[PDB]
Amino acid sequence: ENLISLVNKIQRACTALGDHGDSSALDSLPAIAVVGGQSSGKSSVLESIVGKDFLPRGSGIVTRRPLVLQLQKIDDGTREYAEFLHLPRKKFTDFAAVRKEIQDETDRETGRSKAISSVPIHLSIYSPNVVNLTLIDLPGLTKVAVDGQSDSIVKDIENMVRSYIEKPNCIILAISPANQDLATSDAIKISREVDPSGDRTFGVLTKIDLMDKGTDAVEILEGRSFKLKYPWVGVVNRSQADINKNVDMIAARKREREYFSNTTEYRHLANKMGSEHLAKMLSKHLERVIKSRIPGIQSLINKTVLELETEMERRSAISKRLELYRAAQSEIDAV
Amino acid sequence: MENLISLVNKIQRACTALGDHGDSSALTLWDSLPAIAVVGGQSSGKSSVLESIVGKDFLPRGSGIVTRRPLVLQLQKIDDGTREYAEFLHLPRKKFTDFAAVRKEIQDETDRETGRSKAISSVPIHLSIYSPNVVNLTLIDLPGLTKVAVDGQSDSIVKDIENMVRSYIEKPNCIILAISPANQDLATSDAIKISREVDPSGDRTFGVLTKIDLMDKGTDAVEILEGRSFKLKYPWVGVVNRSQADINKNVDMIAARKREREYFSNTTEYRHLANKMGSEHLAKMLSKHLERVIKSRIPGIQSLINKTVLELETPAIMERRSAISKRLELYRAAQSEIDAV
Ligand SMILES: Nc1nc2c(ncn2[C@@H]2O[C@H](COP(=O)(O)OP(=O)(O)O)[C@@H](O)[C@H]2O)c(=O)[nH]1
Ligand SMILES: Nc1nc2c(ncn2[C@@H]2O[C@H](COP(=O)(O)OP(=O)(O)O)[C@@H](O)[C@H]2O)c(=O)[nH]1
Ligand code: ALF
Ligand code: ALF
Ligand SMILES: [Mg+2]
Ligand SMILES: [Mg+2]
Ligand code: NA
Ligand code: NA
Repeated sequence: ENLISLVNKIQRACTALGDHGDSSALDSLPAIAVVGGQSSGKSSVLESIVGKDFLPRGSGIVTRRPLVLQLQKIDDGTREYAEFLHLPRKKFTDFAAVRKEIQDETDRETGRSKAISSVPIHLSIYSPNVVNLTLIDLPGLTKVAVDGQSDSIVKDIENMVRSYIEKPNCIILAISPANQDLATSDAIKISREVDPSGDRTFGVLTKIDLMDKGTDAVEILEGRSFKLKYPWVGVVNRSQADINKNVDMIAARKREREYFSNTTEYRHLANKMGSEHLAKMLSKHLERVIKSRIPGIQSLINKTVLELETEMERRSAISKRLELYRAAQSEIDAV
Repeated sequence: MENLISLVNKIQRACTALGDHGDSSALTLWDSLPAIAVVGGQSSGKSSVLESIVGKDFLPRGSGIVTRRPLVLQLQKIDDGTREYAEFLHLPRKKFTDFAAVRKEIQDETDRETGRSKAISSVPIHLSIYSPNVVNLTLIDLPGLTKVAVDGQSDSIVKDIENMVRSYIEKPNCIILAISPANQDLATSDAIKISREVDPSGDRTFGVLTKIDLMDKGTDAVEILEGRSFKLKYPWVGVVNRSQADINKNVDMIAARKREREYFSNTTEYRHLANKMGSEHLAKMLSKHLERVIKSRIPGIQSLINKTVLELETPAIMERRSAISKRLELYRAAQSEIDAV
């Protein structure tokens, strides 16, 4: 946005701004939700896509509640800020303090005896560099249960995640790590469970820098091995050591490119992965979702003509219309 | 491992048997089987652990489905027939002396019968290894559990692997080596998952934590190993098997045993744990736990001592002396395994 906001104003803001309000039903953008095993790097991937560090990452079980994020477009007031449902009248401008608030509110309802809840935390990020969009961070799938956590926890997480991911209007980010065999991927498992067609599922390969010497991801990345409707995108997020070093997101971006480029087995694929390519890819995908709608250029044509003697009338109405097409035709090859 | 379980299994039989000819007994079997199975998710390193336990390289490994069929190995100590060889049930009167080639035969026989390269089969491949140096045990290599299904695979295969593994695992005469990779979160462990199922008390289960050398920087396994993160009935044992690059350059068991013993005692978080890590330690922990099993048949000295004062109390008659000389040299042995374990 980048690409996607240009498209959005081109109607929703500036040129569907035309005459509405006579039974026009009805621009909902589908959510994007991360799924994958416990500690596959979901929170790291989601941050990267939003472009700022604001989600607790690490251990261990760290995301223990669904975190429903709504990005919100703002009257280009250079006034960027975040705000929680559970804390009205409180605005943040330091995403580290948002990150910290996410951790406290999560503790509030659980404890370091490591239980998960299904009641979401709601958070909004206001920005003129974003478009209206819900994003969803989720606790990772486990197989066991331990520390002290409930005995039921295993499928409680399985339903929580299923509860979001079921909805057809949900883009699924299936996060699988490259240091386990794909056959063992909880994320590939679940994203078949709910979206057999694999139609709204993008696959993300994390921890490529963590592979056993003698192995490499080339076969998965290059769609050789397990094949998806969309090409696998590989990422290198930052390490646990990098988390205690408080390495920042701009450093991690560089690092990530000093891997896909400086690694031999990967170089010929570099211009096609990293979190940035993934967000582009995500961008290009939802670009198609609203364009699919633009065959409402027929309801532009609805009026226009069948106005031509509706009484002069308005060469003015048929001036908006000119200017509507102006826009709904000056957004041709965005995808 | 063998050593002190052969020099106590042998310090018997030459006791119970070659003495307690109190006829009409019952009956040296059952827990003179306890099979040992490796379980865990695909490629968590089951085969590597198993051969480390046996002591010879003879099982294929990788990276991708490699093990695709149960491999039941009942190993054999010989009449000091000091000549190492093995034989596959499926091709009899065939003796192998090349172990690198026994390995080749496990794959071929797997390929021949699975059809596809990623297909599995619950038809066990029966192997025996003859070497007068290692005692009488059954070992069972098994395909790693998986979650999805890749490539040229069935579908139910997820359930087919679970079922197959579960079948050698439900039976109580079975030791589980629950094999868990350290570079994943223990909460996501398939090994631990099924082990705790078929063995809730955790009584016949050993936790093996592999791939400790692959841990992401800024994490280590000390908490798991000191028994703080997931308590088991027996201390966790960490191993470092050969990596896929080692395999590709054919690094051998001696160099991998050297490697491992250098890892633990050289990396500073593990140094304090070193000599309770390593597959050689695992094998020791295993033999000892078998020792306890047998040693738990020796309130049998009581099914002796009966034959005693019930005869120390009793033209050809007093001949006795001998069945008492023998049932007192059984004390030479069954009283020379005393402080063992
Ligand atoms: N080295 C490396 N570490 C990673 C990568 N991705 C995630 N991690 C680490 O994985 C652990 C869990 O990451 P997190 O984003 O919280 O995963 P989540 O529980 O799925 O949300 C942390 O210790 C991260 O440092 C990666 O690509 N490379
Ligand atoms: N670096 C490292 N690699 C390992 C370790 N254990 C196993 N591997 C690798 O993991 C892959 C699977 O090993 P394998 O013995 O076949 O495990 P299995 O398939 O469960 O029987 C091979 O590439 C091994 O070299 C370890 O401790 N460290
Ligand atoms: F272990 Al997490 F989100 F904290 F998968
Ligand atoms: F990954 Al395997 F036997 F090849 F568990
Ligand atoms: Mg998380
Ligand atoms: Mg195996
Ligand atoms: Na985590
Ligand atoms: Na494997």
